[PDB]
Amino acid sequence: AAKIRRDDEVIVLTGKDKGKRGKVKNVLSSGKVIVEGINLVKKHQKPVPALNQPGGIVEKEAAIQVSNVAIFNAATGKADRVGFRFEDGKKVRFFKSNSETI
Amino acid sequence: VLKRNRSHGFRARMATKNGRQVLARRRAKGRARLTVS
RNA sequence: CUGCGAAGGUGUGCUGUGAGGCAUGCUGGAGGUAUCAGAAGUGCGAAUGCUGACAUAAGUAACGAUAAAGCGGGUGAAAAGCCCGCUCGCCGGAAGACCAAGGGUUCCUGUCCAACGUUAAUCGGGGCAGGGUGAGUCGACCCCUAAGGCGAGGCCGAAAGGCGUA
RNA sequence: UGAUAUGAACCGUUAUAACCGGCGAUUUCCGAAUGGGGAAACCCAGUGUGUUUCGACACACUAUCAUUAACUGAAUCCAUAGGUUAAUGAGGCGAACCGGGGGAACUGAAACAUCUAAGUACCCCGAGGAAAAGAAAUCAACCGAGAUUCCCCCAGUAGCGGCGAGCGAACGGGGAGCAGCCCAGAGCCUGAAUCAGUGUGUGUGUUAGUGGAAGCGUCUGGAAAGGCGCGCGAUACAGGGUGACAGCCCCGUACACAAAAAUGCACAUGCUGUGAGCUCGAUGAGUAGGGCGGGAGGUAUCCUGUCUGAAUAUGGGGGGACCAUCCUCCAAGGCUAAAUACUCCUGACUGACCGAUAGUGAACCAGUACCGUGAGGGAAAGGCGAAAAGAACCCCGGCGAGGGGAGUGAAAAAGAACCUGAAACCGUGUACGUACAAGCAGUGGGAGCACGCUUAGGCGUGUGACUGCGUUAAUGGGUCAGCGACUUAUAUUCUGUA
Repeated sequence: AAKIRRDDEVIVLTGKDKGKRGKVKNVLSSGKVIVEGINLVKKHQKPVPALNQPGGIVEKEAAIQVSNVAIFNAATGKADRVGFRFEDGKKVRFFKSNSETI
Repeated sequence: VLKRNRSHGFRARMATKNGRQVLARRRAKGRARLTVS
């Protein structure tokens, strides 16, 4: 019963990048999600003599709180809450404000 | 080692009731080393 | 009241006889406070009060053969004693070596190493990690026997036990 | 695919992932350890059956004590004891409270030791899930009351003690509780009710949960939950996490709902078993009294070693004894719900108790490090950031540590001894005073000089030559910070107020 899932179109509600849309890549058990292209962090990658020698500065994605993002409605062009309803015995997600199935 | 075990070992403690009480008190306190061995 | 910057801390200024409070700058960056009341683990200079906090004393063990030392080279922050090359002096029917008994990871490879209030060690057996003990005819254990020891009866002794056969 | 702890190799996507709950299989060595022994995590077992390999392989049973059954059976004919086999049960560990069997000191007194402390601390055995007790040989001297325990009055009373300190009642009244039976042994009449055990079905509840409405935007700011203007909802503003203090970004609460299996609390039904009315006996068939010894002491009441023998609703016993007046009361087998007691473990709720020298010993890999033969007592140590991408490259140095740049972040007076960083102590830089200095390192008056103000006004701050007034090396200590030193409860008395 998680509102945010593996493949979801979400929009940032708060933070330095509020309002930019994106797709969630994965969700952490600590109530955090990773969405590509918004929370860029410049990590100084220490060089290693192993098979991989990227070194330099890497542009990674930093996880953000689940509550900081909402599913994009994609029809009203604004963030909307999502709830659960039982249909033919299968639990599904649905928007609000003219709620329609995903 | 021999005298230590025969004086404060597990078998020595359990032989008499008072030693049995000593083991009971150690267990209640939850000591890692119940006895010497 | 409150990010044009809280409380605490460090300065200055004002007020009251005294305990203090209000208004700020700097530091700090997350909640704080007055009036009318109530509830007490509430304020510190000593009880040989308690735990760290200016201090007069620095982590590495073998000084007990009258056979003999010195020179060179390599390593090292250190060289009369270790390793390599050139000599001399003892032992050499053993001061060699291989077995029994006794002893039971000490013998084989890389390492805690720029050192407190001025600690200046000639030994690569130390504490903490990795390997080797390989078997028909090496040996013991397995089979039979004496002494010693033990052991259902009988023999010695009123029983038992001891002696003693299998 | 536990955490410390990144990555890689795998599994899952229109119903066998993981996680949680319930029902099973499996559960070695050591520890009550059951075959024995010893120095607890060490070695060694026996018998029977199957084993493709006739040098094997695997598993069960077997201790002691008590009960029951079977076989054998003395000494001393039979009986009985002992021994063998099978089944069942008992044994150990961990709070508090209660019961049974035993039993101290200190603290108290002007020394008649007893009385108090004390039927206490501690120690031993067993049972229950509350235990003990629990339906009168009892109170009331003839109004009445009717089981036990605990709490609140009578009551710091009446009594008791070298009448000294101390210890410490009944009856009556007002509440919760307010449901009692069987055996001393029977004649007659029965699928006659209820209660128990073993099953099914219905309703409810416990052990994983689902559904679940509701604030957009702007200013300061790197980032917004708060401010200003404007709404909805309120059965829901209960709490916590959520970049700065969040009802309405989320996870949740109230309301409405769920059960494959197991378990618990009420009924009905089927099977088995225990069981009502109408009457007739008895009132524990070796159970007293008396005699002897000890404790609660010449002694009322209670319990018993040995040796005799009559009763008990007909009749036998008590505090103001009198035809052992009258009324009440029935004395040596168990069981007995609940009220009253207790919190080592779970979930929810509560908080003017506590916030890292506090609180439990431990907010934490602390029942630790360390000390000891053993028992026992028992440390220090909390906080970087929203995200640890944690440090590319370059310089000095030893291919370290430490320090100086760049880059990332709002901030590097956040850079692995890392939030805010005090008192005291140890350095650098500037100004002033003292350079054969010592008399409590203060106070009053006052000169010169430096650094800030005032167009001249003997008033900043800091330094204080000289002069006047001026000692515990008879107590502890090198300095400073933090914690702690007249509290809480039960009576009486006094003051003030409502």
